[PDB]
Amino acid sequence: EESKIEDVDKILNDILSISSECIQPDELRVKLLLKRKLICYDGFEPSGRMHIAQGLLKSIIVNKLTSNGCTFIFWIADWFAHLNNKMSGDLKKIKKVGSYFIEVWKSCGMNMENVQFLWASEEINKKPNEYWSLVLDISRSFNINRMKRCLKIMGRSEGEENYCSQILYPCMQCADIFFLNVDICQLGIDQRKVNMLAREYCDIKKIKKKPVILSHGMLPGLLEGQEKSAIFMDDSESDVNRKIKKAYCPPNVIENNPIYAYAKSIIFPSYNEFNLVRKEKNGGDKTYYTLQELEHDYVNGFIHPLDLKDNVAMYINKLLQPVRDHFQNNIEAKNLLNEIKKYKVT
Amino acid sequence: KAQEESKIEDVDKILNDILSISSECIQPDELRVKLLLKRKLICYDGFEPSGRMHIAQGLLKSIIVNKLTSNGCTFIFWIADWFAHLNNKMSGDLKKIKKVGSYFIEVWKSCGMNMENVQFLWASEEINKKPNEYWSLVLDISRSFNINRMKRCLKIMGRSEGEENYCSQILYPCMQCADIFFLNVDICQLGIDQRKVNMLAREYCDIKKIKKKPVILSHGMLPGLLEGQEKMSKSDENSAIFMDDSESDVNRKIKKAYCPPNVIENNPIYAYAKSIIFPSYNEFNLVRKEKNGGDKTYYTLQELEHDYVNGFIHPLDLKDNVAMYINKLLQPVRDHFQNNIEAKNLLNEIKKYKVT
Ligand SMILES: Nc1ncnc2c1c(OC(F)F)nn2[C@@H]1O[C@H](COS(=O)(=O)NC(=O)[C@@H](N)Cc2ccc(O)cc2)[C@@H](O)[C@H]1O
Ligand SMILES: Nc1ncnc2c1c(OC(F)F)nn2[C@@H]1O[C@H](COS(=O)(=O)NC(=O)[C@@H](N)Cc2ccc(O)cc2)[C@@H](O)[C@H]1O
Ligand SMILES: [Cl-]
Ligand SMILES: [Cl-]
Ligand SMILES: [Mg+2]
Ligand SMILES: [Mg+2]
Repeated sequence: EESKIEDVDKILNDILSISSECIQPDELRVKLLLKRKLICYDGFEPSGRMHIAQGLLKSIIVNKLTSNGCTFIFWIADWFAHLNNKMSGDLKKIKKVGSYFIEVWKSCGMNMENVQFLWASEEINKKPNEYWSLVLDISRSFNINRMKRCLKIMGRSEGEENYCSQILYPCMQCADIFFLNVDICQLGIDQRKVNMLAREYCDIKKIKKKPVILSHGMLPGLLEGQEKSAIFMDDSESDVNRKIKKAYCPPNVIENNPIYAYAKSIIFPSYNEFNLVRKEKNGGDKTYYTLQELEHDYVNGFIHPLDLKDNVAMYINKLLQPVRDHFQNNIEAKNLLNEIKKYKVT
Repeated sequence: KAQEESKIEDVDKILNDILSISSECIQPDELRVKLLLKRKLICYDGFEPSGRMHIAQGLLKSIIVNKLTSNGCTFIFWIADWFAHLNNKMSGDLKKIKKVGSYFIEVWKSCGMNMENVQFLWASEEINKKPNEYWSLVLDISRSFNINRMKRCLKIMGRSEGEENYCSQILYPCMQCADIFFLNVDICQLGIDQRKVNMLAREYCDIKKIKKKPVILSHGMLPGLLEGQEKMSKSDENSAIFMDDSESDVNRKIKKAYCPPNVIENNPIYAYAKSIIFPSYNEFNLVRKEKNGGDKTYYTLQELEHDYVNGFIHPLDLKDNVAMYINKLLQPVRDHFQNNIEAKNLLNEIKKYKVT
């Protein structure tokens, strides 16, 4: 039993280090000690070009989970994007974007057996009685104001026009968790309200198989007053360099620093190091083997923001290269990327 | 002319008697245009299976359906089983709800309706046959209206703002609104308490620039037996005559019913004579002992209204005749549930449920 318990403890510690919040790691240990494959999932509204957090950052946690034997589902939330007034509600364009998402994921670390690309409308229509019965029962269990606390999962707020779709959307997202038999909800922190709703629903219905909530931190925006104007998976080297140099990067400050966050959350996990290239008069080249020294050097002003930007832009361009090469060589992926670049984001 | 004059003449007489069994028709101009089609018009009413059926949903409904089906319409009975589940009927138990729905169909099949142009559709069954079409409608309707506009439809569920409002009370009117388009309904023929969601569907047509808008042909609410009961309902105790009540129960309920002398306002006994008995028989034959003035036949409603308001018809005489005619109209239903052994046990089974 020793070797069986040793690895699970170090698995949990590596998971909790790359995850911002885990609702009860004690339950996660119970599921990690199961003689089966766990079901993890994340969901995505095909609303346009893919954010760097949904591709490069996503591959880091996904490969950590799948390499231990877990299955990770990519929930292509096409009906949710239509419900959330994305892509002018055109479901035809949404499915085009969804196909572009699969091509990006397959070229940035998710061309794997333990990854599944599931379309929301396709899977719901296969078992509609089961899915919609879930949605109905969930709506019967919570009041309006409790459901309006989940408005953040759509990028909305209670200060604007609150449409009935904003009540229906979280009922369906809560239903997906049971419909997909999810063990671990691996979504961003901005999704935790509806994730806490599914656990609350289990207590109401006396369901003992409660999903574990494993939230990953939100990558801040490139500009100043931003916490969630961004790097896209299709940006060329010229675009990444232009966006990084104009980005917000306050000296000695780590919070809401999108440049440091890219180095801490994407670059460092992907390389197990951070090679900072500088001129000698600015401190010279230095190889960082721990985030503790990187944080210390930036807070104390050892790393100037200009030097951090140039290295972050260089690393991001290295990580985006297999994506660029897939879209420049796979002609069917190129035409798919060229077509979705013609859409108005709503 | 020849055929043009005769054709336009029968359309206006079909329009005139349809509006007679109607409390409010949202745009009669639209209804006359609908009748100008050689195809059958699709009308529908929906029912939550939530226990015993009372006469407003059985006797009163058969009169309206017979008038529509004999005038070139097809009528759909929409068994709203999932809606009853969504509204916490029969303790939400979907198995009990489906048995009540089967009991409803047994009553309607023995109410004396022309079954050739009548269909019974289960919501859950039809939705699951075309779930992509149906739920796409629900989703698009939810995108079109805000929560405050949707909460104006709470009365279609018998709900109020003063109580805790669950999300089911937002999804319910979105689904009922979608039913109208899912069934390709030309005429929403429901009670007037349903008009808010019927107005929502017409507003949805204007949002989506849909030119085929449904006609709202609402019927009045049959009042309850006691004074002040504006609507007969099983949620209001002692207010209803049920389709399974015996002659003794009907007589006993009507004798204690509210029937103020010389006034028809808020008079439920007079309402049963007007909305149920008179349209069924096309006359009201008031039977009386010679001690009390002998029999008298009323061929129009005003003749009946005039004799009652001025005191020529005593309340007891009106109550005795209303009880007798209702007992006669319920007789084919009683015959079915006493001769059809399978229907009798079905009635016995649903009466063992607890109403919620
Ligand atoms: N800057 C950032 N940093 C770190 N993580 C980030 C972002 C970011 O930026 C953004 F604003 F564009 N998204 N995410 C994360 O990526 C994923 C998809 O995002 S989404 O398209 O918006 N879908 C939704 O929100 C969900 N309602 C869709 C959904 C629907 C049904 C389900 O059963 C499950 C999910 C979710 O996990 C998000 O948390
Ligand atoms: N006393 C009375 N006099 C005259 N008409 C009366 C009543 C009465 O009494 C009551 F309180 F018990 N109901 N009705 C009328 O009968 C019908 C069913 O009634 S219900 O079971 O409550 N279904 C609902 O309310 C609807 N949400 C169900 C529904 C769901 C989806 C649809 O696509 C369409 C409909 C509707 O037409 C009602 O208006
Ligand atoms: Cl199913
Ligand atoms: Cl379909
Ligand atoms: Mg795969
Ligand atoms: Mg038939």
